[PDB]
Amino acid sequence: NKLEDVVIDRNLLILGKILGEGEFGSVMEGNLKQEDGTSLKVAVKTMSSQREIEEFLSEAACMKDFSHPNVMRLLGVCIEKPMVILPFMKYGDLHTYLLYSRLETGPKHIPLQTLLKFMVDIALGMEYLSNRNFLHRDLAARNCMLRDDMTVCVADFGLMPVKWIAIESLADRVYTSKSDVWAFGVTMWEIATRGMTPYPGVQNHEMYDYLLHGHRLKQPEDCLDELYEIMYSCWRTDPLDRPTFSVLRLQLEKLLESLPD
Ligand SMILES: N#Cc1cccc(-n2cc(-c3n[nH]c4cc(Cl)c(N[C@@H]5CCNC5)cc34)cn2)c1
Repeated sequence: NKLEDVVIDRNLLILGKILGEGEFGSVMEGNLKQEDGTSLKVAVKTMSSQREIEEFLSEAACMKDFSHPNVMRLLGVCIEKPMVILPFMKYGDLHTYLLYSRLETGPKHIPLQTLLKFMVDIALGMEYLSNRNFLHRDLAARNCMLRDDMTVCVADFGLMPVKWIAIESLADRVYTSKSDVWAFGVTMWEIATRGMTPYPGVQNHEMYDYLLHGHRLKQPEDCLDELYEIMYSCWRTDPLDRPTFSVLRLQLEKLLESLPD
């Protein structure tokens, strides 16, 4: 109905350079002019009936009413394939941030307190979205962004990463919150391994069988048994046995409490 406020005129937007090309869309830098007269740096992510366009912009309306420190906000949508206008993060994605942390010019040895704080951030975000019954469908360290206060916020939620998908989705083609829990365990594995590609030595087409024989992601070298238990709880065969994002968040929070400053 009156939810046309999600639509923003193209005249208020000024596109720039390509910061990254995918296959389902591209991400460009841009400036957004506002009612205040000031302009902000924004990322514009590009992308057949009038019933699916409505669903895209309505779901977009829900995302526009979301407001959580660890969840990205939806600034708007232009219609010139559609274009999704979100805030701009100078520090970039956590995956590249960790891989850079392993290099000398980048960050220093990121301690387990900072890694765990990242995981707690993503846990609070995904839990916030779970309480509102919103599904991410694409959760990875590449899709988690770092903010100006060095906090991680979830992104790319709404409407291959096979190694991030759960068995029930690989087989029954059903996607629930527990599949997002699986993706959260894989993301924790990434943050602990600081950017290692999941399931080394196993190609993308062998995933299901590999998981159908009970083989999950192995424990990293420096990882702790508590962290690997938290990850392993997410990769269980039956979603009912998997923990919820609230329980996971509290677990990681207490584990971070027990560590020296
Ligand atoms: N050179 C370079 C360089 C340097 C610093 C930062 C960036 N940079 C920022 C963004 C970005 N700002 N706000 C976003 C919102 C979403 Cl939703 C997404 N989604 C992505 C699609 C899949 N992976 C995430 C990205 C952004 C993307 N690049 C580039």
